[PDB]
Amino acid sequence: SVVGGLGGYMLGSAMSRPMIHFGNDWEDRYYRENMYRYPNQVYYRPVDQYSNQNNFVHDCVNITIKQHTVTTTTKGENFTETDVKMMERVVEQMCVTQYQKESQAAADGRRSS
Repeated sequence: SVVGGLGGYMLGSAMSRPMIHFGNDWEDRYYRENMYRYPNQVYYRPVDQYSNQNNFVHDCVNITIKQHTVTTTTKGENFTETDVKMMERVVEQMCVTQYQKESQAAADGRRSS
């Protein structure tokens, strides 16, 4: 068992829903129709072995957007580029906070910070 079949990733716990405003008329309703479908939790690898938060977020969004995209079509969840491009944001806003929770016992000290 490795968080669902990953290269040594882990899973925190259920996050908040962000407030994403694409400025649109369809995207706002799109977002409001899948706000609870979207992955309330995000996968990550340990910030200890990162450089910046950037790469961490790159792959913490991306690995969520592979895992939650494949392992959810069991319920018929069929996230196209349209849902994926929302997840890129949704999971980013969550993942920023995620690093602020995992860095705590990892890179909270050891970022000279």
